[PDB]
Amino acid sequence: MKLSARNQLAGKVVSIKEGAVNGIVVLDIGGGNQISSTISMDSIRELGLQVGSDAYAVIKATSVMIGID
Amino acid sequence: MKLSARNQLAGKVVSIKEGAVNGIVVLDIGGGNQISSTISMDSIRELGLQVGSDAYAVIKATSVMIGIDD
Amino acid sequence: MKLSARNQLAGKVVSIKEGAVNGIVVLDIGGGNQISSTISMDSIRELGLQVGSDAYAVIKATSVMIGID
Amino acid sequence: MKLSARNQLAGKVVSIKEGAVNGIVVLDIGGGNQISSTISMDSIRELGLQVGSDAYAVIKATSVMIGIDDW
Amino acid sequence: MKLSARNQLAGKVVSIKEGAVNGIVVLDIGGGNQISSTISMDSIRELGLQVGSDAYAVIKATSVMIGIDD
Amino acid sequence: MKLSARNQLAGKVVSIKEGAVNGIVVLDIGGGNQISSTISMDSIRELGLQVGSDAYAVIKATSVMIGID
Repeated sequence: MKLSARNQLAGKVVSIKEGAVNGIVVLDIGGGNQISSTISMDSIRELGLQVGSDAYAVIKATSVMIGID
Repeated sequence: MKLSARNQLAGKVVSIKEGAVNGIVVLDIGGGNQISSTISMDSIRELGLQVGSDAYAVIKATSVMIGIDD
Repeated sequence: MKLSARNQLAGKVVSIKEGAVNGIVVLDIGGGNQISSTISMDSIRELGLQVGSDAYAVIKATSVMIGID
Repeated sequence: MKLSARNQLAGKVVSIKEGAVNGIVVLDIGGGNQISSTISMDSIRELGLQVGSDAYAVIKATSVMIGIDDW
Repeated sequence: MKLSARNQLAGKVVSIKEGAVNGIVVLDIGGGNQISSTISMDSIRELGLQVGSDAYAVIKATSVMIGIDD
Repeated sequence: MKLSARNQLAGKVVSIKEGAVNGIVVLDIGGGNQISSTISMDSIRELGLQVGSDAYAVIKATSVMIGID
C-alpha cells in the first residue's frame, strides 16, 4: 500500500521489547538516529519482525511536534 | 522540560508551509531523512521557527507504526 | 509497504474538502459506514485522490476509543 | 456526551485481549469489516465490555490516514 | 455516549480561531489552565460551539505525554 | 526543551500503574481534575516518576476532541 503519512523512514530493527498486548520496536534510521514504536504484539508477529529486520518507521505529520532548546 | 516522548530528533528547518490555523514544518534530521510536522500556526510563531532554525522532531512512541516491504 | 496499523479499511472516496495545509477525505467503506480522514493537502495530491478513487482508511489501534450508549 | 470525533461507528464486541495496563477490543462494524482498539484495561472494565456488547469505534479525523494500492 | 478516553475535562469556550478545514477551540477549564483543541470546522459548527459554550476537552490516555522540570 | 504542544498542564502524580511495556500515570492538575497518561515504562523510570512527583501533562492540540452535553 502507499500511505498518506508524510514520514516513512527506512531502518533496521535494533531491539524488540515484548509486552502483553503491545511491544516496543527500536529502529536504526541512520544519521545516528533511532526511532521507538509502540505497536500491538499481533502486528509485531504478523510483520515477522526480528532484530535485524529491514523496516520503516511510519508517522502521520499531525503526530509530530516541534521542540527547541 | 524533559518529555516522556521516546523520539526527540534534532534537525534543521528546511521549509515551513503556513496555513490558516496549522502549518507544516519540515526538518532535516540527517542521514538523508526529513520529518514533516503539522502543528498550530500559533506554536510556529511562539517557537520563533524560521527556515534554518535548529529544532527537534518530537514523537510519542504510541504514534509510530512499523512498515515492511510488500 | 505493509503496515502494522490494525485498521486498514477498503472504501471509495466520496468527497474531498480542501484546506490550506490539510484537507478532509470521506471514504465509504460499505455497510452504511463512512470514515473521515484529516490529512495534508500534499498527501491528497500525491495519492491522486478524487471522488470515486479506491482507497483505504488506515487507523492505528492506539487511536481508536470505544464508546457505549 | 456529544463528541467532535468525525468517526463513531457502531458494532458488536467480538473479542477482548487483556494485557497489563491496556487491552485490545475488536468490534464488528458490519459490511465484513472489523475495528481493533487499544485502550486501558481500566476503561474496558468501566464500560462493562464483553463479547457481545454493543459499542462504537470512536476515531478523531486527524488520526485517520489514507492509503491506496498504488498499482 | 460514554467514552473510554480517560480524560474528560469540563470547561467554557474562551475563543474559537476559524481555519480552512480545521479550527482551534480554547477551553477555560479553571485554575488558570486552558486546553486548546484542533478539530474540524464541521464539528465546531455541528456542536454549535461559541464563546461561552459549556463543553469538555476529551483526550485519549495514549495521547498524553508526561514532562518534568529539567 | 520548549515544545509546540499547546497543552502543558502542571500537576502532581497521584498514581502509577505499571504494565509490561507501558504504564499509566495519573496527574492531579488542580481544580479536582486528574489526567491519565499511558506512556512507556522506560519513560516513567527515566523521568523518575513516583507518587508525589511534580510533572506536566503534555498534549498536542490535534489530539484534543471537544464534547458537549
